[PDB]
Amino acid sequence: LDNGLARTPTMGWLHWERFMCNLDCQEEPDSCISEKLFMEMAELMVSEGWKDAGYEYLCIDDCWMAPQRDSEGRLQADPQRFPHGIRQLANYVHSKGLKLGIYADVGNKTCAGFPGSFGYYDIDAQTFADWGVDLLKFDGCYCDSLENLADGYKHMSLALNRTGRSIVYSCEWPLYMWPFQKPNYTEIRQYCNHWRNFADIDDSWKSIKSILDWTSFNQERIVDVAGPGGWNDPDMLVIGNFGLSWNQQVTQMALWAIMAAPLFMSNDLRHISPQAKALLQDKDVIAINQDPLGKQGYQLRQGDNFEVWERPLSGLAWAVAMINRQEIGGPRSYTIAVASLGKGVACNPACFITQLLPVKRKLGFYEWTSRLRSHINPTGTVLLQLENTM
Amino acid sequence: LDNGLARTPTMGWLHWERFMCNLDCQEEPDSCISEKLFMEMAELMVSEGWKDAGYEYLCIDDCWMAPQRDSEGRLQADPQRFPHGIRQLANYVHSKGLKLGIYADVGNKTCAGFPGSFGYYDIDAQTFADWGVDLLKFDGCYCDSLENLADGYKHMSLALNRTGRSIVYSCEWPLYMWPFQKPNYTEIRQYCNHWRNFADIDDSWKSIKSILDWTSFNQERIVDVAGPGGWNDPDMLVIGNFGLSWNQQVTQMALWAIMAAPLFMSNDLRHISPQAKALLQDKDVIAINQDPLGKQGYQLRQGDNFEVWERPLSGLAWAVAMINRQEIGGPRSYTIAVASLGKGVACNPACFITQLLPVKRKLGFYEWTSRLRSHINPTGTVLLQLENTMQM
Ligand SMILES: *[C@@H]1O[C@H](CO)[C@@H](O[C@@H]2O[C@H](CO)[C@@H](O[C@@H]3O[C@H](CO)[C@@H](O)[C@H](O[C@H]4O[C@H](CO)[C@@H](O)[C@H](O)[C@@H]4O)[C@@H]3O)[C@H](O)[C@H]2NC(C)=O)[C@H](O)[C@H]1NC(C)=O
Ligand SMILES: *[C@@H]1O[C@H](CO)[C@@H](O[C@@H]2O[C@H](CO)[C@@H](O[C@@H]3O[C@H](CO)[C@@H](O)[C@H](O[C@H]4O[C@H](CO)[C@@H](O)[C@H](O)[C@@H]4O)[C@@H]3O)[C@H](O)[C@H]2NC(C)=O)[C@H](O)[C@H]1NC(C)=O
Ligand SMILES: *[C@@H]1O[C@H](CO)[C@@H](O[C@@H]2O[C@H](CO)[C@@H](O)[C@H](O)[C@H]2NC(C)=O)[C@H](O)[C@H]1NC(C)=O
Ligand SMILES: *[C@@H]1O[C@H](CO)[C@@H](O)[C@H](O)[C@H]1NC(C)=O
Ligand SMILES: *[C@@H]1O[C@H](CO)[C@@H](O)[C@H](O)[C@H]1NC(C)=O
Ligand SMILES: OC[C@H]1N[C@H](CO)[C@@H](O)[C@H]1O
Ligand SMILES: OC[C@H]1N[C@H](CO)[C@@H](O)[C@H]1O
Repeated sequence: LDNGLARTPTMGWLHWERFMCNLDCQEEPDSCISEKLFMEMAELMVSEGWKDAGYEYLCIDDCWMAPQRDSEGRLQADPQRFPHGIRQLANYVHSKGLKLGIYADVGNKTCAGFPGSFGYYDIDAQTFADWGVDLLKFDGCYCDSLENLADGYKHMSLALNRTGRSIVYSCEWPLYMWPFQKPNYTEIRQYCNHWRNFADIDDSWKSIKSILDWTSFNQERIVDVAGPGGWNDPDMLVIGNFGLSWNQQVTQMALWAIMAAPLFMSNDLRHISPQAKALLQDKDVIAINQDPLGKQGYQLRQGDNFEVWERPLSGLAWAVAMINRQEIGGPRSYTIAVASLGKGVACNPACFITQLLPVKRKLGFYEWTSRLRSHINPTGTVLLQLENTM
Repeated sequence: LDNGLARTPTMGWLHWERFMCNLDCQEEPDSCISEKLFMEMAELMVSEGWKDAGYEYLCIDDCWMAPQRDSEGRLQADPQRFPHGIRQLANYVHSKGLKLGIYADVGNKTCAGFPGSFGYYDIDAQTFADWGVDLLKFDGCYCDSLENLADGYKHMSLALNRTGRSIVYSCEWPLYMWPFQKPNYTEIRQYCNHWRNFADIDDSWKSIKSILDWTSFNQERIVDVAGPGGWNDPDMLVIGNFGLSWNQQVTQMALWAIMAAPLFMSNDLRHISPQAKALLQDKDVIAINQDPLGKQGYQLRQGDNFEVWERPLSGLAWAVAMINRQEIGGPRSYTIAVASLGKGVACNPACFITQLLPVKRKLGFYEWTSRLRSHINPTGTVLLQLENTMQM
């Protein structure tokens, strides 16, 4: 989408994975989907260094709406859970130097059963712009035809443009097309700043593996369309929650950097460990994810329960990730000729290699003839940056 | 097995899950199966508080043997990896106040392909006894006949008895029966101090879920057989390795306590986080696992991606574990009538409830009519101890 936005992958916080559709504000006031929850996350994004690291978009997912539209046919936030309304929340978020994302659905209802946007695309876009919304996640539930799906996503894209406000447009179009016909990613990229490809993430290593394996399987089709203005979205970061070991969290951070994925945390910023916070705020890894060149990495090799991924970066540098997919035993040794990396150019005549994950360590100079040897933890990843000696 | 051993579940360290059959001592010296690895592990078991916590048996798994037996037809240790031999390793282990377990197979070869014990049961039992072996793990590979499996396990049991040395006998008999017929656990308990029931564990939450779900599903068959001298073995503890989140590690520790499982760590004691060490050395949870009553717990309840397990303890106390199996979202609320726990006995007329996992905190007095309210993390477990009391 050529709207001047998402020139690097969007970074921020989205409530869905950790908070879901919790409407019980009476019994769970601190975890229900409410204006107070978002104010708390905004305050912590400022005070705990998240904004400084690049996490800029504070996004509402499903279950913010009132059960029905108002007398004017416009969407409204829930009167009890969002008493001051979305425009007022957007004012607060902006006063912290942050941006607000909101959620809507192309069909007749949202996935949770709240008002859909079919029939109201222009009214809904103008409402969002009037509210000061900075990003829209547009879901695909309750949509009876592929044609309505396509028409709705394109129509909403254009209506957002017509409002005159800069609004990141996050689509789920491919995900809902895929079971029925193969998406045309050139078209989707014309209309979307990033697009969900695969099933929802959850708090599990199984989910991470299946997202990586799907991206791996379809990379011929999706890698080259990604670039400034339009990204593949493998769904939220779940670092900081409950289901991933430290090494599985490292694998997610490293591979979301390799994949030039949007970095949407879905966690509880009020209760997050120092390790998880340091990983999500890792400056070198975010710099890889945010590389201005914007070329999505890809899987180079797969075999012996090992995976090698690499990503070309700005100025003749490369990122390389090595995954140990064996879920038994100990740190397993992997060696690869450095001449096989970076299309044979990364380390010709030589390169300086810095390991970034799981710990930062300079490895030294590698000649074009060298072999790189590493020990990779089960379900973990070693992330390296290669700088050509020039 | 009525040999006076394993009156509580055996506690120790077993190399298989973390170290497997790594024979490459040139390229992988720190992880190959060698006498130095076990000597170092023994020293760390002493110095790092593992022995004090109850972990007593330092156990070798597969891939310690030489490719064939010696001229006297006796098993021999690998010359390169175990140059000083099993007796000196046992002397070292004993000199640290620990006990040494070793491995063998009922069939013609071990699962890794080293000499089997069929034909040498008495010779091998005497070899182990002469070496100072204190525990035997007896695998079931390369024995495709049920009669040979059964007779071999019974035979090795009697041969160990004949040596006159106290040797914990750890069997895999039930696991290897399953392809053909359902085990007779009364007979297995007759011959074994503990017995592997289900497929090998690995470093994953999937593996733990599958062990728990199989145990739950089959609990009618196996729970009542367990008791002093003979235990169900759901396989090794993998806390301290790479595949489990903190909450999944808590779930394994808690539920191995509920199940009266042998506690065999399989990790690298040289590289283990303070958290994992504190969990594996948790004195209250180990005390539950080692409860002298020795009655295995069971799944009480299941539903809405929740599980409730409980275990009866000595002196009218109970352990209660609540598992959240929903792998999305945040901590989920669970409430239960305190009268539904512990067969209605735990909190009659009252009980004092102490949370032990994920953190230790006293919850207070709950009368028989009370409700217990808890919040459980995704894939995590809340472990509670209920002490029967007449006090308020
Ligand atoms: C509605 O849709 C229209 C058409 O798709 C869209 O207009 C496009 O806007 C983008 C960005 O605002 C334009 O891209 C810019 O083109 C100008 C040409 O003068 C360049 O100078 C810009 O360069 C930027 O980036 C440079 C490095 O690449 C930097 O030097 C600097 O940061 C510049 O800002 C940039 O390439 C694009 O040309 C137009 N296209 C058309 C047909 O007008 C509009 O933004 C959409 N409106 C909304 C509200 O979404
Ligand atoms: C070879 O096999 C035989 C049996 O096949 C085995 O001897 C048996 O097991 C134990 C040996 O320790 C004996 O059990 C003891 O019996 C006396 C009877 O008065 C009891 O006082 C003992 O009780 C104490 O220890 C128990 C722990 O086991 C506690 O439950 C109790 O509270 C006491 O502390 C104990 O029950 C059993 O009688 C024999 N049975 C026979 C001989 O028929 C022998 O040990 C095996 N040898 C080797 C080397 O394994
Ligand atoms: C996928 O969609 C794109 C855009 O909708 C198609 O590309 C356009 O094709 C028309 C001719 O049909 C050209 O006039 C345009 O210049 C093309 N646009 C771009 C950006 O290349 C493309 O043909 C579609 N692919 C398939 C296989 O249907
Ligand atoms: C919404 O419902 C109406 C009537 O039931 C139907 O005509 C329309 O196609 C639906 N829209 C979508 C996107 O499914
Ligand atoms: C199981 O084995 C024991 C010991 O031989 C025997 O007493 C019992 O009858 C057996 N059970 C069945 C069902 O055969
Ligand atoms: O109802 C909201 C949910 N619907 C999407 C389906 O992919 C999820 O990401 C989340 O937004
Ligand atoms: O070869 C060694 C393996 N044999 C058993 C099969 O279940 C495993 O526990 C491990 O001991």
